[PDB]
Amino acid sequence: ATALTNLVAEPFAKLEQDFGGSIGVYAMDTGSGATVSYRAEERFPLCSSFKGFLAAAVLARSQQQAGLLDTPIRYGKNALVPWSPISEKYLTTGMTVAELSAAAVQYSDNAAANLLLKELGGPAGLTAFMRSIGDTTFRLDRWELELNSAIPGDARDTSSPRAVTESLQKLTLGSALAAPQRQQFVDWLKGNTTGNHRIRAAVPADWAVGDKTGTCGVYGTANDYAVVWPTGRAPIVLAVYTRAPNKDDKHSEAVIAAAARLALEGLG
Ligand SMILES: [Cl-]
Repeated sequence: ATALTNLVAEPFAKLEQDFGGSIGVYAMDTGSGATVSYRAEERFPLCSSFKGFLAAAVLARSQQQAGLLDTPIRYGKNALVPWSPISEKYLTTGMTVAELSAAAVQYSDNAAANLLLKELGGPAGLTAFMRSIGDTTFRLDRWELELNSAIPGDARDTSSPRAVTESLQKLTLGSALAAPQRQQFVDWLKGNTTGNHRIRAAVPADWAVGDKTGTCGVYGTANDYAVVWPTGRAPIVLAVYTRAPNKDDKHSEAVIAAAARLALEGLG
């Protein structure tokens, strides 16, 4: 007999009640193949969370462009937008593609992400990379900061929890990338600094976690995805996305962590 998904679902719905919006969750145990799925195929805005996949797409390009990663990008003030703490620091020198990638992933640097998007042929270039690995859901249409608008009903700049998790698995654990590039992606995710109150908060401290967050700043819209390695066990991949109907509904990191805990504990 199969899982009673109504029972697996119940506590996510209770969390939604107090939150005042929608929570989307997909979690996959790579050992057993067990999953937890709550609104997993609904669309949610990516916000900054596209930056993980951006870095993967950059790594993919580097496979065909030797020394791309150590190439300096030297930019002018037009590259700069708010929430770009690392790229702002290096305006007077420039940053290598690798540095930009790490900044986009680990500090969620906006300008760094726009610079790398330009390298890939814009939002459509990143979407094309995601199509190349079989992700038909992911869509990045706009740049920083407009991609964060998170307007209800807008499908631009969204994906699903399930597609995010599936794509993350392919890129971090599967062989979609060459092994050095795969390990570089994993290391960048592992060194994220912005995720300590989201999925990481649900995970025992001594288990390795790599994640990427997003916070649109409106419509209760915020998220995190991660790969989790429990010691001596097969890794877990999961995604937790929120949105809410009013512009002024607050996002909640606590809700994200609680949804992550519920997902992780429901596996098997
Ligand atoms: Cl400029």
